[PDB]
Amino acid sequence: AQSVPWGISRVQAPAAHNRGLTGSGVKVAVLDTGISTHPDLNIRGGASFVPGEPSTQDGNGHGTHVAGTIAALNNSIGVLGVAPSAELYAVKVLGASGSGSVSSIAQGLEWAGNNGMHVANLSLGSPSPSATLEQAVNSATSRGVLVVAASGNSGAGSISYPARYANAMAVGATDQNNNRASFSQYGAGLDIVAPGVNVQSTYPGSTYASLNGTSMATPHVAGAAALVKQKNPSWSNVQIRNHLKNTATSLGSTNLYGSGLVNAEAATR
Ligand SMILES: [Ca+2]
Ligand SMILES: [Ca+2]
Repeated sequence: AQSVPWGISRVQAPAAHNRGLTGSGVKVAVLDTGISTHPDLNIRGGASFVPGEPSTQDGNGHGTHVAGTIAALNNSIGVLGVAPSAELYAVKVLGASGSGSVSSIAQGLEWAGNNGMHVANLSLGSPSPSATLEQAVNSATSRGVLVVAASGNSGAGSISYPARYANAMAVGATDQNNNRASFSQYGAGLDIVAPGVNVQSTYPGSTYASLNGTSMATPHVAGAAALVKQKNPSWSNVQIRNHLKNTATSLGSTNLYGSGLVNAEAATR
């Protein structure tokens, strides 16, 4: 039987699914540790920019988990993604150890802007600014890709890079009570928040795992952008970003929660 992770229900993805919006035709690049084939995922392609890791198979589990939150298939097993029909591209920019260089991440961005991706999910970040990454974020943006990035897990009142760059949409993590997770970075530049605690998703070995992190929050917004894009095919990245924010459920202070909790039902009405 298929289970609906709590976060999926929380962002109200099933209401959009019920209206016929599943992310069909939207190409979503997952810039991460790769994505492993799995019974509950459909991977359309990708490339690897990690030296020594030429395949787009995930040696860590992180990218596979993230990819399941965005598009785990709607069928009778496993879990269910926010946009179960989005077309997932594995753009491996992080090694199996979970970290990667600015160069790898910048090359994955350029790939996503070059190969017509609509949304790029960056469930990664560092405290360190990088002009090279800013330039790649900007370039992908100018090519129509909506870059969505994790705010970071330091707990601090400022946001990690690249989420701190203007053109990256910054996503914080909430818990089951709709409270900012204690690890969730916040502050200037935070756009919105989404479920980031006890998030069950796909894991290599045709299994499922529950993880915590702004890394898990990010993909619920990347999947919600694919629903909006399906609904409004002519909107650009900026229009989508702004609509997800204008329709989020406000939770209080924008400094702590950005615009609030992403809401896929509100955003696709
Ligand atoms: Ca499933
Ligand atoms: Ca930003």
